[PDB]
Amino acid sequence: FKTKGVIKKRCKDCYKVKRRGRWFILCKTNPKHKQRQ
Amino acid sequence: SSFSRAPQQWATFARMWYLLDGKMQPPGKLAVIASNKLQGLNKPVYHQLSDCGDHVVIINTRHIAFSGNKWEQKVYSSHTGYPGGFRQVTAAQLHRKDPVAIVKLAIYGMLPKNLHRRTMMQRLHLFPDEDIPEDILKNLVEELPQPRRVPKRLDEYTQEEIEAFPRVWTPPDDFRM
Amino acid sequence: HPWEPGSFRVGLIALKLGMMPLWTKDGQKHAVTLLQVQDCHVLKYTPKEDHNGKIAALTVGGKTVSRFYKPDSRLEFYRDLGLPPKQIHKIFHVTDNAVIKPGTPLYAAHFRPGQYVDVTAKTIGKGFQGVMKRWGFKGQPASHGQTKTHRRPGAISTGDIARVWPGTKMPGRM
RNA sequence: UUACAAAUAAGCGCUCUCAACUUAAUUUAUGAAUAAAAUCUAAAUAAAAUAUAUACGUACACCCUCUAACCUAGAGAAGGUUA
RNA sequence: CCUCAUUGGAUCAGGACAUCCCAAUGGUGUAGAAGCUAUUAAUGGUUCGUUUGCAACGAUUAAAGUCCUACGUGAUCUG
Ligand SMILES: [Mg+2]
Ligand SMILES: [Mg+2]
Ligand SMILES: [Mg+2]
Ligand SMILES: [Mg+2]
Ligand SMILES: [Mg+2]
Ligand SMILES: [Mg+2]
Ligand SMILES: [Mg+2]
Ligand SMILES: [Zn+2]
Repeated sequence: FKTKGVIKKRCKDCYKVKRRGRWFILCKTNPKHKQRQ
Repeated sequence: SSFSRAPQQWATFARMWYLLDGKMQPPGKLAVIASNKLQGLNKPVYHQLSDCGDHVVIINTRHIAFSGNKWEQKVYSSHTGYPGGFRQVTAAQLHRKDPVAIVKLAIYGMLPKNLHRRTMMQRLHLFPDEDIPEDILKNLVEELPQPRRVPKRLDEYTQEEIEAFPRVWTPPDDFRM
Repeated sequence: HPWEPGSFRVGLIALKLGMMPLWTKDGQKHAVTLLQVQDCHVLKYTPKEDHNGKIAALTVGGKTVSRFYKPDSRLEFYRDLGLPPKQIHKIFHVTDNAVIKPGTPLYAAHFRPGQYVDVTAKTIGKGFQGVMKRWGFKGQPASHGQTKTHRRPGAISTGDIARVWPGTKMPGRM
């Protein structure tokens, strides 16, 4: 989880969610792909 | 008319006992009503020097309602006066600790910022639930309309009313529902 | 009533005799204090409602004293209860099952070896004291040019707030 | 132990120190929008999870005679004691 | 053609969090152990000396944080 200003998907498996007031890209295959706004 | 000087003066400047019900009412619309009665601003004989305020009794203060997310966003801040003595507590947390606090603070801010405000607060009586002392009941003279119209829940809607409202659309039979 | 979990029973008022050494079967030495239960009676009972707490209250009293330099009020309180006046009253929080009738004496056997206890009493008075002995402030050097400042408080506070915070530690009665 | 070549005071001596209702990052379970045998939910929900804190405790609680004396109480006053 | 002039310490510290240690976590080119990076959190703590006039070292520590308060603080003291 890196807190970045812009959230961008990095692979096909990456998906987006809106949890606890923020946007997350969560990837099960590659956990490196996780970003928080 | 035709009253003696003494009873006439007593009748005019007598103080009245009122009842508010806070069930599902926003605290700040209750304060507007309560603050007006407390100052005596509802009387044509009102004067700032006349001590013409009235008693206001509010019940069900535990069941007040906040619009929006004010329960979590509105914060009450206090200081004991000692280093490290600053506390900020949200509306929800303050409500849990003290059921009557939020309404009392809302009314307090509305009153004039002068010495008489503290006397007015003595006239205010807040009970978290409908329970009232026996003596307080006898004093009450008049009830007051609630400021906010309380929307009905689905269960409250009558069977006839549901029929009266039209079915805008019909589900297809090929649906699990 | 029988004991149920969460119960709190009465306590005693005792006089402090002194200290003495004590040993365990392991050879360790433990300094111990001697407390004497002396004319301890239950004096007054309140119910949960009047005390305003969740729990009820029992007032106990020990160390009977003379009757000759006491206010009429205190003497009447004891005459109703049929006891000689006591030196001190204290309040104990007791659950309903553990209530004891007023006028009931209490004895050291109320406690048994192996239980842990809490004692509260007024500390020895030290009179008006300085800041070194009251709060353990370091103070200032003896020599090397220190002029009339050895045991004094240093700077009270900062220059900005232009006042002294409430609760600042200062010389006072200790 | 060091003093007063006093009945005391000190530390270099001795004893005692605890509960968390209430959250954030984060992690789960159930499940719609969204045909999933999806989805932790600024959807309705169920849980776990720092530091904080006072909801919850302990302490205090008495309306109090005073010539005077005495006091491990004290600058004074206050306070304690008086077959 | 040349140039150049408030701040240490002692005492007592209040506060910020842009966290030095303590605590809860995500990721890893994380086997374990050591580490690296980021989120969260201001909780209590954050040593003693030597040469020094600014640094330069010694021995420790879970750590020896970074800053604001008119060198924070001279009707408290001191170079
Ligand atoms: Mg010294
Ligand atoms: Mg001197
Ligand atoms: Mg000021
Ligand atoms: Mg500080
Ligand atoms: Mg932070
Ligand atoms: Mg000054
Ligand atoms: Mg002076
Ligand atoms: Zn990915």
